[PDB]
Amino acid sequence: AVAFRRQVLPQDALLVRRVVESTGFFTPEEADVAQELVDEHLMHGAACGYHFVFATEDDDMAGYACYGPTPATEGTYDLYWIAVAPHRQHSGLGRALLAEVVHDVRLTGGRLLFAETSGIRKYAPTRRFYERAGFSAEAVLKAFYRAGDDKIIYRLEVA
Amino acid sequence: AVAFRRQVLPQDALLVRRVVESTGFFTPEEADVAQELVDEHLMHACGYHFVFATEDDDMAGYACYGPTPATEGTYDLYWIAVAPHRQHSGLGRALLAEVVHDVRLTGGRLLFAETSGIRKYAPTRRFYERAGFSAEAVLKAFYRAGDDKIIYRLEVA
Repeated sequence: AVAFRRQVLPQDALLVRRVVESTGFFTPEEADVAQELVDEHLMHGAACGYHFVFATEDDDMAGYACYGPTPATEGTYDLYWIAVAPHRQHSGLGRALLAEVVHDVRLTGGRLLFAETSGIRKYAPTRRFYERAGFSAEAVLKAFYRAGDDKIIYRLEVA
Repeated sequence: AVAFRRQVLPQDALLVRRVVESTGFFTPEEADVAQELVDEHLMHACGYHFVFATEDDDMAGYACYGPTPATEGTYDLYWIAVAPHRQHSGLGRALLAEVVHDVRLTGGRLLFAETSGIRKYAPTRRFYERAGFSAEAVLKAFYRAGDDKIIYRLEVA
């Protein structure tokens, strides 16, 4: 039984870091960012503009999604990432976490949810995930991250 | 007698707001944001840089830009604003040239700029187009219903 929680607790910053570290898609610098967002929500609240949906089983965090409203826009949101622990990864939890983010974005009047990823081979699964969830590749910024590493911007119309 | 400066002084937060106010293009809250960025630089480092254009004791214009997080050599041009008495005199292009020079010197590769596709932003669009930027992406209805975001790309090296 997976439970979805939106309230950020003090235990979360480190639990998120461990989730992020278990996936292999986060360099230490990226895992630092992942944890910092949880801490800023603890040191401010909703004010930081970072929202979370944590998937838990017992006292363990199976995975989570991080998202927020896009600055200077009306009804546009960014999905920062969905991270699931390796042992809960072929469980449909990723799609469940995205469904919850979409529910939340719809409730606050959102029209769009954007996700950005890399165009390299390693990110092929992530792109499939987004495409299977109904996101459409709307923009490609060539060599955005580095030579040969393009940024692909995926769009999901929510309303 | 135009000079270029990059050290953020306490006095600049208000001068920048005034450059933004002088144009008559932005809301008082948009001017608030511009002033806030200058102030946030003074208190930090904060991820962005400035190039101020000045004629005598007055700020004629400025540019605000910074490195794109999580990229190697990608930069974002946040804002370039020139006062009405500096408009159409090439100060905007000159400020953009300074940003591009500073970005190239830090080993930068790309400079992106973003604007709206609404009627009011046509001059901004033309300015970037005239400067060598190419429209690489359009995210439809991005800022609000019917207001698309155009992402402009400038290869600097």
